[PDB]
Amino acid sequence: SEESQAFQRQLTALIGYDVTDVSNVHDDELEFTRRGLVTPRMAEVASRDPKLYAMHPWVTSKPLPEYLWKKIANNCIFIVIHRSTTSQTIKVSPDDTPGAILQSFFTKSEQDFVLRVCGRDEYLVGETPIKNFQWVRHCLKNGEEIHVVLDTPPDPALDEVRKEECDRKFRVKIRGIDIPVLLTVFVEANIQHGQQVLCQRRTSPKPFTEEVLWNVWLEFSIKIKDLPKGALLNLQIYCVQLLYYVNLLLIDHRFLLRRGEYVLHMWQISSFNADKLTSATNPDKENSMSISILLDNIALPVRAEMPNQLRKQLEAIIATDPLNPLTAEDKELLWHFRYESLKHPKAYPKLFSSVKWGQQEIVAKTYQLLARREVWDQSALDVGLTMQLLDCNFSDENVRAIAVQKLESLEDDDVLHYLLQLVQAVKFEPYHDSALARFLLKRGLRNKRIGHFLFWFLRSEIAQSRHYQQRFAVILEAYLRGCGTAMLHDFTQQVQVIEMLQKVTLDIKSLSAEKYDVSSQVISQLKQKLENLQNSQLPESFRVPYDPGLKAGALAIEKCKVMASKKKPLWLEFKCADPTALSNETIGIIFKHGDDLRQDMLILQILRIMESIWETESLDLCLLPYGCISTGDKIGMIEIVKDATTIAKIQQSTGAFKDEVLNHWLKEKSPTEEKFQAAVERFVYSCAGYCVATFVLGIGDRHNDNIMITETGNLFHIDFGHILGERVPFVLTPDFLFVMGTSGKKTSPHFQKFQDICVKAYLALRHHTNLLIILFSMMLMTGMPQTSKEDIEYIRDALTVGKNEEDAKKYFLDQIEVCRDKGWTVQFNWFLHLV
Ligand SMILES: C[C@H](NC(=O)c1c(N)nn2cccnc12)c1cc2cccc(C#Cc3cnn(C)c3)c2c(=O)n1-c1ccccc1
Repeated sequence: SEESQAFQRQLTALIGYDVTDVSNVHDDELEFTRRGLVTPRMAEVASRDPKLYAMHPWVTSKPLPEYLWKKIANNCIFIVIHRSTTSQTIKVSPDDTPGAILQSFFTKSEQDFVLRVCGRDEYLVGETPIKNFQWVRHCLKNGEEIHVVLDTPPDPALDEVRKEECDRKFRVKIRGIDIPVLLTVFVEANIQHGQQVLCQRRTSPKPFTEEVLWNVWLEFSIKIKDLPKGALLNLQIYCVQLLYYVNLLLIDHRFLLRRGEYVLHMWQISSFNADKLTSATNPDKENSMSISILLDNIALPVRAEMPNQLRKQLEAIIATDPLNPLTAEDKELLWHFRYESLKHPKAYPKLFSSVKWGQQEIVAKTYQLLARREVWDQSALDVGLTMQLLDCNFSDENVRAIAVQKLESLEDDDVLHYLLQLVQAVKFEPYHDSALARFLLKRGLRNKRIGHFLFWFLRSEIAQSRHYQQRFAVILEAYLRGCGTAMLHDFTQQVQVIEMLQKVTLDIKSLSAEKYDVSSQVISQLKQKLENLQNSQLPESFRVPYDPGLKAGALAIEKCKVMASKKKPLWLEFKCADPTALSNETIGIIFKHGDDLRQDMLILQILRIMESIWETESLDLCLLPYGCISTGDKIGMIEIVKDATTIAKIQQSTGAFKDEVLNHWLKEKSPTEEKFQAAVERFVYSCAGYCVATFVLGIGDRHNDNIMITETGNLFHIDFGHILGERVPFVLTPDFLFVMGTSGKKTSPHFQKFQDICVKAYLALRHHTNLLIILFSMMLMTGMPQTSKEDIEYIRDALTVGKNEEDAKKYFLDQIEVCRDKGWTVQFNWFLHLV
């Protein structure tokens, strides 16, 4: 069909990679996967409700927190409903549905009308009490009135989906290696299963020539039958240093033992990270190192009661943290008493890490154990635990599948919380098709909000990671074929605008080097390029990728500008295309090159999780995880927080610092004394929040230039990629303390409170130690370009694993005192080392 080839062309532009391309593939797993993902696509497409899908209501089954109960008048909530002009405030109890409140309204075609939010693509619809809608909870947190506009439901017609159309020892021959351009070298051959080396053979050393030929059989001690599925033949070249690596799945996607002539182009090194695991080969055929190999070698098809001191010992092991490495003794015990270990869900990661995966007999027994998982099946979903099983330590389908099963019960609100980290977790899958990928796919097709971010998270990786672009593309394509016509058009708009505004960000950066500030003619160039794009190619309105509720429209070219930090990022402002919008405040977007934003995304997604945790223990520390989306290599977009400045500028209104300046800025920006005291309170929460959060994540030691505050006193850290690219545990400088009214070594009402909020928040995180450890662990492995055990075991020390709550109270309070004793020392030292 000529239609499908235009559609397939249409798809490739949205993805930024061609899945039909067969240049860098030596098997058809990628094609097999595309075929495979039709069934679950079409199933989910078929079973999804037209109406609710179109309106995509954002709701939660969670309780309303205490702090939001206290913000309510008298079991009564004021909703303001709008026509084309006039409006009426309605009194409503939190437990009313959108239908019930609609019935109550018309008293003052009833089922032909829906309560849309004013200024947003956000509907308050469906059998959910008004309190359970996220937009309502946002309004209640902020203390803003809840404004809606009655109008027609969106047409499901628009979400139309296009109809689609041997006991033999294993051995490998190393032929040799080959590269055009450039010591002693050898080829190391590893058989791995969940970064666990089963056997290793090293080829004899030879001179480091462009073409090194061996023609040698590396014979292993593992039988062919004993190879487990998802076993990777890891080939690495050495010289005391590792230079190149490549992987080959010894067992393929059809359960067949891999055989035949292979020539694999290798990835160069820039110990462990996600990129090391990829079955993909280097696409750059001209520069890269190749290796030639040959494979010829066949499908893969009443208990006595525990002692006290053993159950003790077992329960000890299971209780410990995920980074706690298991002794051989621990694993033998876990395995021997596996049927008892199966009764404890929190043993599972450890228990499956105790399996000999190089023994068909043991693997088979392992599988008999998973058949009797009534305990797991009935266990309350533990997300942290479920993540552990999807990390790099487990490369077994069945094991990994029980984790994915447990995720099925996640509400859409919770999926979003974890979606980024769950996309990154695909890097740990051994095969392109996997229960995880299908889960992602299914949940995105079910809910347009999840679908939207999924698009951007996959695309983020497709556009830079050569190690994983092929896999993510196939998954993305799969989603795009099911999301519907209204979304397709949305994404096309979005991607065009993004690519447009990237060119400008890059082109403007070419015009002025890091060496000097903004030029007049460069500003003149800027405002012409925008004039040009607005008039020529900018669409009338596009959806904001970091906040898909909001639709941005026409540029405020007057209000646009460019900074001078040598990064030279843009600062764009747009009118909101929605005329029903309550305010005329712009939509502020910052476009920047030269900064890796994948890091920022992950840190922020963790912040959002830390807030969700705190909500469960009746706490809100006014964190501000702004919108941020990596769009390509070193390029992304950032949400501009309105009425916000940096702590640095406040101080400069060389390297001299005054403690009071911060306090005076708040007095200046608050009209009323009450609003000053409200903002001083917001500062104490937000400071404590960011103090705790950054301490746990090992990123507290920032420069003032990297910290900001809103005019309403909401402090919030920024530029997290910068840190991950004489010390203090976190920024709690003398100015921050002067707001609280304490100076030197003293104490006051707000400082005594600050400390109450810190510890409470800190100990709340410790209640989810295991979750944060795994998210943090995973962040390092999938977020950073280059990671080690020493790094990962920081969070262990920062969360003070295996301790009482009072030693932890002590620890953190000591950390406060360290900040005070140092004062300005560290802030000062940046200027000193700069200059
Ligand atoms: C660092 C600061 N960041 C934010 O404002 C901010 C926000 N609002 N949301 N957000 C979310 C994540 C990260 N950052 C943020 C910031 C960014 C920026 C980005 C692009 C261009 C310019 C500019 C400019 C300009 C124009 N003419 N002249 C003389 C300077 C700027 C800029 O001036 N500032 C800045 C503001 C106040 C004091 C010091 C610097």
